[PDB]
Amino acid sequence: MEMEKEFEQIDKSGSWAAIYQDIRHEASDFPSRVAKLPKNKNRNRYRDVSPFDHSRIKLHQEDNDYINASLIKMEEAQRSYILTQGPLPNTVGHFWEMVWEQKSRGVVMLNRVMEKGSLKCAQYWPQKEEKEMIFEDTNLKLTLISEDIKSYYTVRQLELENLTTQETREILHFHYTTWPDFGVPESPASFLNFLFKVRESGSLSPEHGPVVVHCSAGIGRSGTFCLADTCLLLMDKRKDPSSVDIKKVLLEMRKFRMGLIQTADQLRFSYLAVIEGAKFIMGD
Ligand SMILES: CO[C@H]1CN(CCO)S(=O)(=O)c2ccccc21
Repeated sequence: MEMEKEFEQIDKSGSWAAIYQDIRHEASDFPSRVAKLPKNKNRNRYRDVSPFDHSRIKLHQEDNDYINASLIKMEEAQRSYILTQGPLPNTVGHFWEMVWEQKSRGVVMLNRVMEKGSLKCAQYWPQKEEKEMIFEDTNLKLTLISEDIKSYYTVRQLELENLTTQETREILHFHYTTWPDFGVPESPASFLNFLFKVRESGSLSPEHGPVVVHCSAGIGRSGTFCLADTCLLLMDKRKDPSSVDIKKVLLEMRKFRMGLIQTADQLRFSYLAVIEGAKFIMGD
């Protein structure tokens, strides 16, 4: 069923809450035993958001390999994503260790450091060229190279150095700065513009490690970004664009991380973004 007609049918019937609860009921439940070990309590931002054991990213160290991060792998679309929480004061070094070890080119940030008057993640990148950051626990150095501030997002060029080997890499930081403190954006135009800028950079392409995507918990806004990207790529690759079922794609993604799409409003916004984005994919 063409999703645009499914959309108008749910909107006229006002059944978004009902569709959303159906997804919550059918979603996968896998063990998260490593996340719940007492040694890992200060590595989790939220007690109720954990990576499944089967899909968690492992740090390359014998001490403690744990980070709150999941690998979402899609075969047909040919895309992989790492979804993670906003880093904590004691996990900023683990965060950059993961980017290094997984060979990521891009970091996608969908939150502000402060929202609703509370801290939603650590200040984990340098704000001035001449004031670099050193992460002594993981032996990494991070330098701000350049910053491009636009109305709806900022793009930063960062240099990450492995102090152990003196290898360096360029990391691109894509920061969506205008998601509202409450609800979802009224139009998906600025979110789709941002998605297309990440795509254009090479950050989502198979010659690199998976993109790292985060918000505060790494399930809500983060879920919306990967769901929209994958659905638009499937509409491109297939003979029948209309064959794409956004609810079935979301359930596939929830096999790899719990809780993706946190509200019925986030589900409606994801539909809007895919419907409006398809009017480019199909030749405009
Ligand atoms: C029917 O489900 C298919 C197609 N997908 C939905 C698009 O209609 S999927 O790409 O999310 C996917 C992912 C893993 C396994 C199977 C599937």
